[PDB]
Amino acid sequence: MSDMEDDFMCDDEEDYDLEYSEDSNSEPNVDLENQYYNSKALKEDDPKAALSSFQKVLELEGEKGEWGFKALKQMIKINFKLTNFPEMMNRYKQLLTYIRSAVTRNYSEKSINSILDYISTSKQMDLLQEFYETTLEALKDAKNDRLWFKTNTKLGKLYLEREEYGKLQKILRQLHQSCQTDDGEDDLKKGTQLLEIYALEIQMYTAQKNNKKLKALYEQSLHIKSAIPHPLIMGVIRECGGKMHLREGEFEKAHTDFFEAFKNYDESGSPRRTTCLKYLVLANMLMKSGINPFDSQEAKPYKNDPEILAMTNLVSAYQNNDITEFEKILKTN
Amino acid sequence: VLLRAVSTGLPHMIQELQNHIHDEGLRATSNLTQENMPTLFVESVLEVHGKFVQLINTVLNGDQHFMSALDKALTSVVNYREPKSVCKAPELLAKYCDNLLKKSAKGMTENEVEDRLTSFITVFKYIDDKDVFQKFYARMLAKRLIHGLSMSMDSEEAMINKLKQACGYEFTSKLHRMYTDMSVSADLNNKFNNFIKNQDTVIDLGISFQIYVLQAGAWPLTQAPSSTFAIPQELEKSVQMFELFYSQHFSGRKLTWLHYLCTGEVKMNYLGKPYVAMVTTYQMAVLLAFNNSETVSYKELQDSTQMNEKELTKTIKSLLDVKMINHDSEKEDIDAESSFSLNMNFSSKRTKFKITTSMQKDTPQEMEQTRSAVDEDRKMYLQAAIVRIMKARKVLRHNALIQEVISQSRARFNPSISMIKKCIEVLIDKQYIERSQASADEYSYVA
Amino acid sequence: VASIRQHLASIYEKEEDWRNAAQVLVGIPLETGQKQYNVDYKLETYLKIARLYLEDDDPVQAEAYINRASLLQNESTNEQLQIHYKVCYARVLDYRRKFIE
Amino acid sequence: AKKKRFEVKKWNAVALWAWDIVVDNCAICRNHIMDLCIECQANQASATSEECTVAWGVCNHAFHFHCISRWLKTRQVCPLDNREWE
Ligand SMILES: [Zn+2]
Ligand SMILES: [Zn+2]
Ligand SMILES: [Zn+2]
Repeated sequence: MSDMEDDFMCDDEEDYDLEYSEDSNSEPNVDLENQYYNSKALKEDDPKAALSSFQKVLELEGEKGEWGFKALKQMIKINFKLTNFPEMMNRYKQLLTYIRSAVTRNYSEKSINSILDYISTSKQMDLLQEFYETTLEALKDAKNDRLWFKTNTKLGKLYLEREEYGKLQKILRQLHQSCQTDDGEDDLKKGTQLLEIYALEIQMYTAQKNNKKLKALYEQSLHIKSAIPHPLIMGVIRECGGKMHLREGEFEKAHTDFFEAFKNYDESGSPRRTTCLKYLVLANMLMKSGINPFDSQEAKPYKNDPEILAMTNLVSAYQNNDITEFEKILKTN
Repeated sequence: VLLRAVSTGLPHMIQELQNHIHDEGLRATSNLTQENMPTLFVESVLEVHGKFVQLINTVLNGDQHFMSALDKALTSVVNYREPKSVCKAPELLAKYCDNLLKKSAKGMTENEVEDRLTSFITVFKYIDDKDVFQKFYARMLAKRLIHGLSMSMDSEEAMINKLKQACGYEFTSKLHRMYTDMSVSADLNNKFNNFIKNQDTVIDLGISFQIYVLQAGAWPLTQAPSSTFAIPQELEKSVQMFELFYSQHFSGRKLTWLHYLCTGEVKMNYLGKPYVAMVTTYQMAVLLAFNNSETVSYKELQDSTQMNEKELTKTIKSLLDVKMINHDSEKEDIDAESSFSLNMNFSSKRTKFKITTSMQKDTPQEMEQTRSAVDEDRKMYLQAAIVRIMKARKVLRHNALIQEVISQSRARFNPSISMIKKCIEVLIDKQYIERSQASADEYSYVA
Repeated sequence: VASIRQHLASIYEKEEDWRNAAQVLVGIPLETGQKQYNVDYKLETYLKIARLYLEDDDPVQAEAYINRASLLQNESTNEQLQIHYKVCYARVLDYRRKFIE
Repeated sequence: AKKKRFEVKKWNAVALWAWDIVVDNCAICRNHIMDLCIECQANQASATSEECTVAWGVCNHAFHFHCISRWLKTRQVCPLDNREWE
């Protein structure tokens, strides 16, 4: 329906920032009021019937003072909630033209990211894919070390959800070509980035549950040594090593895997953390070394989580060897 | 051709290739940028390094005698100069890197800068300064990360990798966490909102809400006591309420307190057009004063605030010198009234200059003040360095150590050779086999 | 907080409500906001938490408190506050039943 | 009139570092709390950056095994974390 106060506030604030950066180019001009054009376009409490002010915004934008950018961004926001997605795509593309041309990159980068967020709220995956497509369509530039890649990565995650592999696999090949294979051998990160591809592949094959293929992916991820970025995802892959040892049954290695993985999960958060701990305790019992179940620093307080506390009970009853109690926990839970 | 044909000449080149390359290294790298523009000094290092390597590029054709001389020469350039402070090049490099890494100073196209940085690393291979460069750069980066005025994230990471392949881990790692800290923290802010105060519906007053993890892992800073601030509700809801959800975020990743992230952005519709801007701390209190009354007297007010007046000397200098702030009366010991004036000022007095406002001093000055401390840290670093080196070998002969440390101490940090015997006999005496006396056979036994 | 917990614990000690005085004292004034306290004052507070749980015979919670105070008695240099530490740990041992130790 | 009257800013002074969770170095014999000790060399456990040789579970007072145990054997109250020694 009507636009949001929050959205209004956001635009006000970025115009605010436009101004500041603009102060530096006090010397400059062309950006003076286009911000007001946004302030009329989005703001003035009128997301609707506001359209001329977007046109007013269209005159010219600077780096600092670039409020007009968020105006078009607001039209992308408006086109789903208020009147429709054709202009959202159109003006979005107009924003897309903005890669180098008289526009701040970080500002546009993050703002576009928030645009993607708006689209994700809008057409959850389905239309959002097209916007990613157009974004990539902007992304043709050679200079973009990661830039296209990141956008492609987000789209790839969408592919992970939708299970559209045909596109995704090709993307993997493309990004692989981004690395040393074509003899590019260098980017912002090591080689290209060559870490995230491993994560996407693992996730894809996990979706497939092609464990042997996952094994192959693990073999590839031996090559993590080759590329060292440091993402959030780090605990998941380490989980896979333990998983491989789940496949294999070699709990000795899995213990270290889940151990470090759990640590990384602590670093990340708990989608998997408790589960990692579960497998870790399972590893301890299969490694048959109960001496430090929780005993790093953290697991001891972590175990207190009652859901997971049963694992402590298992290690206890196992370590203490009370079959009645141990089986009781098994049967009871 | 002659020196190759005649046998003995090349080592002479080992001699000659170091000296003038070193000598100009004094002027062209070191002397040429006293002005201390960071870009200039980096270019000066580039000037000596590139020029001389180009000298080598000729018929010399590699021939490692020449290159080794060059290695020693540049080592002499950065290290051997009159100033003991080796870090000057990295100091000017760190600033410059920030300059390249920020939108503020120099705007360029993306990753071309990576190329430039690549050439920088190439020259950089000779330089020993990771303490200042890594810590100080991380420090400046931390400040600029607070600022957010950056060219890009990934390119910064690229620069990090350029160092990372070649350098020590924690030097990189802490910065990694600092980077992730900001990233995950923004996510955390989203989370903190999202529990109750969802993206659409927020049940709160609303000042800008952004903070970092406030964890032990992320920061390079030292310890300095701050004053006691009241911290109002919006400040509370930004941070303290966050502490509630923070338990939800991290259960077991405890808190090291950092107020510094208190965020503020104002979108005010005082005049027809909502403006987003940033301003100072005092008038806000005045505004509060206005809501309640016209004035807040300093007697009760002082009774209420009780700031720890450690920093106050510097604060007073800044407040008196600025005179940009609309204040009641600035007196030396106690300002009798703090019920400050209206919005008297705009961005600048003049256009050529006489430009300067918001209040600058706290911001760049910290390191300026800190230099004594940082150099002390240099002393400590050297102390740590000897400690780090001396711990390495358990059973050895003393002569065996020779030519070992050179690998560890040359390129990464500044070498400290003289300390060996002293360090052994003083520090090492714990659980170790000691050769205090090489002739006789006897020493320390571990428990 | 420091005042309200000392006085509220003392007046529950007047009521001999040892458990709830121990319970409210769990929110220890530690370092939390403005005030940075003493090793000796806070260790007095922890041994108060200890004896107030152990009078209600809560040996596990106060055992955790006396172990983190065994960490924190290492900084206090008093005889008598460490003597109260011996008091609390002796009551824990009477609850631990570790008769060699 | 009222356009910029000094409301909420970001402001930074020096706070932290290194943190003030202590957390300490298993002090009976005091190889560093990241470092693998002698007592974890015949053991050789995957040890945490705050685990030199530390298990604060129910065992709860776990330092360098025979050194904390030597602080245990002459009198069985081993009081740093206050339990029996691992
Ligand atoms: Zn060791
Ligand atoms: Zn041992
Ligand atoms: Zn430990």
